[PDB]
Amino acid sequence: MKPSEMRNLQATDFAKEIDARKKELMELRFQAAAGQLAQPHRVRQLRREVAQLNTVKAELARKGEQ
RNA sequence: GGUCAAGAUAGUAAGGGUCCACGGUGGAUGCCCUGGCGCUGGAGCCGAUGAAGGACGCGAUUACCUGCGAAAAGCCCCGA
Ligand SMILES: [Mg+2]
Ligand SMILES: [Mg+2]
Ligand SMILES: [Mg+2]
Repeated sequence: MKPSEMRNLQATDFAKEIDARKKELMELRFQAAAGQLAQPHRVRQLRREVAQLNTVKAELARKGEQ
């Protein structure tokens, strides 16, 4: 999900979570410019997930520092 | 009526002229507003927490614009 699946997980996972999200994003690219990339959405969605992840580790790391 | 004689005037337009009909060119005029212009009133500073203003980037296809900043036409929270 968007709220309930990120803040339950710890950041040492986030680093390599980011990492794998990237990796798939990259292979996706290679596909795209190789053709055909029949599911363009998946790209932007992975973007969305990434932005989520970082927003999360950020707000969190700074709210645990209270 | 044919010949000859004397004398007179017609029509053709290569082209042009005036008018008429019919288009072409051009974009005046009328209408319209998606843009202005002034007056009244309101509001009036930004920035070392990086300003105004940019450069390069972010798109399934992206040259211009717009939005954005490698979390990149967007990301989290609340409210309509
Ligand atoms: Mg002639
Ligand atoms: Mg631009
Ligand atoms: Mg909302």
